[PDB]
Amino acid sequence: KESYSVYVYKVLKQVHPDTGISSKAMGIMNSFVNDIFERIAGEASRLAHYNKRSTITSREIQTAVRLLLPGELAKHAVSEGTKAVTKYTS
Amino acid sequence: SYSVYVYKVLKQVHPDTGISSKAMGIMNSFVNDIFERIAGEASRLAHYNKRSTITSREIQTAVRLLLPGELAKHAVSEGTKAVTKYTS
Amino acid sequence: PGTVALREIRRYQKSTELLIRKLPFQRLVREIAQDFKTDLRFQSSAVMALQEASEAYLVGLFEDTNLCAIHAKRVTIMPKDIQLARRIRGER
Amino acid sequence: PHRYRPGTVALREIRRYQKSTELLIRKLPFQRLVREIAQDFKTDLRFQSSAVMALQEASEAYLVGLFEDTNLCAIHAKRVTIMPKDIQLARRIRGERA
Amino acid sequence: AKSRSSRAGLQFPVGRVHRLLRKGNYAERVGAGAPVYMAAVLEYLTAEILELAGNAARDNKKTRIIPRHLQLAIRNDEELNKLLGKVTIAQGGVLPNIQAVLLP
Amino acid sequence: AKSRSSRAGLQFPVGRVHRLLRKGNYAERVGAGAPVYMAAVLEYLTAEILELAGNAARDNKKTRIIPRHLQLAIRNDEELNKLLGKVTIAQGGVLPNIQAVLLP
Amino acid sequence: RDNIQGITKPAIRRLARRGGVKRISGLIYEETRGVLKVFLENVIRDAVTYTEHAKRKTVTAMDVVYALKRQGRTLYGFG
Amino acid sequence: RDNIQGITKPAIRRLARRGGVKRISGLIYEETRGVLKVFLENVIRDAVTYTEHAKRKTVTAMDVVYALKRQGRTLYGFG
Amino acid sequence: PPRRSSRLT
Amino acid sequence: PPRRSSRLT
DNA sequence: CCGCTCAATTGGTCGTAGACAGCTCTAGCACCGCTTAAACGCACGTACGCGCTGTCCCCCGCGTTTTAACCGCCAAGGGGATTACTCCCTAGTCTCCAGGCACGTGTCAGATATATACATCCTG
DNA sequence: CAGGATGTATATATCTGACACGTGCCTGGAGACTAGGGAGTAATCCCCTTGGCGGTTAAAACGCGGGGGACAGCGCGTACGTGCGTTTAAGCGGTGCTAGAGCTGTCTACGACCAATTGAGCGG
Repeated sequence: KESYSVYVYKVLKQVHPDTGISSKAMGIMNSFVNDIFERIAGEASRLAHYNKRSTITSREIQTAVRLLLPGELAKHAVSEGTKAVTKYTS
Repeated sequence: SYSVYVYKVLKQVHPDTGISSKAMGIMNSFVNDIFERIAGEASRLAHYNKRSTITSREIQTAVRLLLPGELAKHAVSEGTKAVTKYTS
Repeated sequence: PGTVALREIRRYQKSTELLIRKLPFQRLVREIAQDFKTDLRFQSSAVMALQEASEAYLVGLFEDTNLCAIHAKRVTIMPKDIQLARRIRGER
Repeated sequence: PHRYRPGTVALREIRRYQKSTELLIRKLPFQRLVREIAQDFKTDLRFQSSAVMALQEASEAYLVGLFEDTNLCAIHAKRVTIMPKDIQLARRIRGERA
Repeated sequence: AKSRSSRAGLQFPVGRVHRLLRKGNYAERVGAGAPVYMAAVLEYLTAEILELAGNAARDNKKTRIIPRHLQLAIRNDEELNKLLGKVTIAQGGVLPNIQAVLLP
Repeated sequence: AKSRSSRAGLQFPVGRVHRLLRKGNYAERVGAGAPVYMAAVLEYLTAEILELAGNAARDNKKTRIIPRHLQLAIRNDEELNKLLGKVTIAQGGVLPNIQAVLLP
Repeated sequence: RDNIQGITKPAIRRLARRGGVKRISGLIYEETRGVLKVFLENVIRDAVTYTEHAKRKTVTAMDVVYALKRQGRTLYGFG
Repeated sequence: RDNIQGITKPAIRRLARRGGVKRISGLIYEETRGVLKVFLENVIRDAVTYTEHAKRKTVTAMDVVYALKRQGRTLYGFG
Repeated sequence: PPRRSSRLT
Repeated sequence: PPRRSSRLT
């Protein structure tokens, strides 16, 4: 059905123009994206329920990212998320 | 809080034993933790099967997934004994 | 040398109290939290929960440190034992 | 004739199998074992070939990590041979069987 | 008229469990026997840990249950120890255990 | 006309992530910045793992990425190893590592 | 019947080699067989539970993936 | 300011005695101080993250319990 | 007739 | 210019 | 143990989630035969585990001295809960219509091969 | 060390299927509104957190003195690694069958949602 193969390939072609990817490595990257999506979404859901909020917003996603990703990974992901949100809302 | 019902159950199992105020917070934590464990696995099972209803079947399967060995065998036997009495 | 230690083990294994003094632990917790947000207030229950968690974690780690000690044919626990226990746990 | 010292082929094997990504257990005996174990939980069970492959891919990584911990437990005892007690100490510390 | 919790034979609130399942964002719908089943499972587990804790309190000549007794009961039973294996009980202590090589 | 991924500068979908967030039953409502933030974070992590895996492949002198290259990229990075520390990668092998006491 | 002896001593030694093991005691193979049996029993029990909950008769790879994720052993590459 | 020294050597000795330890090496105290410092930093970082998400300045026992729940150490008693 | 288990009795 | 990362370099 | 109000139960509709039958084909099981790679059995030797013994130093036990933890009390105010407007943000619904998914297609990255030269580890 | 043999990298040529692309198309995302509550904000109250002080005494710190234990070295014997010759199923490639997973199409009952009516569990 659905997968992230197209978007993983776009990011690959933009980060490594001449490197391809096998069908097994794509299955692994789809599993990776699904895993991390479910982790961030579950942590955001718990944050919303902890604070008696009935909506998941950008701040809950940011706090979930801070709780989950380690060290500088969290800092750079938070910076990228903020940049995307202020580019979208502009 | 489940303090009243935990105390009701304790009077059924030990009629002459009391409980502390710190040992009741522990039982409240235990109930609120196990409820979240079963209801988060019944939730997972419904989504895996593309179902929107959490039935007694998902609760039974989640109990069998989370409870170890002979705990599950008796928890299931009590769950199907209560659903039977409740619908009859 | 060793009897007052067996008696100490028996004394502290049947006891449930907190073995770290509460004021130095509270100051340690506040000093650590000072690096994340300045002007941070703490509930008394927050520090009490932190101390219960920390003491349980340290007793559990020492229980594995002792096993790593007995594995190497020793009765003294050494920092290498803590490191082995923490590696096998996955913390290192 | 030409004999290697009894620690050389071992290191060469370590280098060989730490460089490959294959499956080190024969697939047919492992499939038979998986079928036999499941026979105690449900009769007339069937398996997707990919299900047995996932089971093998998980079991082999589990065993490799266990042996990685076992080697550390053996080195801690100033040994190079891994013994059953090293497996038991590893499993006790990581909670598998305390 | 039978409060729906005594209609099943339980001392745990079927209505409160139904409310918590409907408000916990678990699924879009919740069945009828799901709260009854969950309350029956919670009540039995509670009664079992409470059965062992009262026994432990009796062994220590006490007529009350303190966190120490709950910890002793949980960790002295294999299945409740397996279930509550990553659980820290406040003011619970440890199971008394000193290894053979340490004992003289 | 424009897509909400192109509106945010992303290559990962924000419409699909929005639909997954709404259907996944995480909250009663979902904001209009949660999908954009989540898609940006997912794209960043994908770009990191792929940028390291394409380097692992190039050191091996391959113009493709296989699961082995992803394992070499993950376990050799301190933060991606902590993030993916309970994850098994199929056909990924292990990091070549021999303890120093074993060597002659 | 007795299919755990199909996990031969050379296979266990290969897994040990991938784990960096240099010398292997003679009693390691039976301990490894027991450990693998316990691990497989635990994973397959949950896989079959997921199978029966869906009223299916074939165990899917997704059943195994779910049975592993609930033991903190999430596996990539199988869906 | 050097409040890690408040976790005194006798206190570490009592914590080891509860763990069943008979003899303690003279370098165990500083290693234990480092281990405790790392554990506390990892827990109070998540507790503070939970606190500033509620727009609060007081760290709550529920924040500590949640920060412990997400590291696999569930705490019973404080709510 | 105090409540008891059959898993324990 | 590719999509180089600033976390690594 | 007493007061009372928030939460529980009951009655009734309706819409849709889920049960059930029919079907279709995919994929999982079962079998056969040949090849040969791998497992297995055995012999030899050596290197490692394990036990013993001795040194000396580091850790424990004990008796002073000091230090600050703990306890009780007094006081201030910072910020956590709570409540009452207001509006802005999100769900819901009905058009479009482009992006991504499901099949053809070939051509190159990868796997696989011998003749060759270079580099290993183990001795006499 | 010389060097002789084992392990192994290098140069150079054929498959070869799989991945990267082309193509039709269909459905899920986007756009443009409406409705209405969820969250924000301002005001307020009072709890509970922080800060200081004074006294006691329990615990920590310190020094000293033995001795138990960790570690080092040595010797032995046995068990595991290496290699070789033999046996045995793993694997690969068909060949065949059918059990059951996936998918409509239909219908029904079950749960959500709203309206009385209470009546028990929380605070004191």
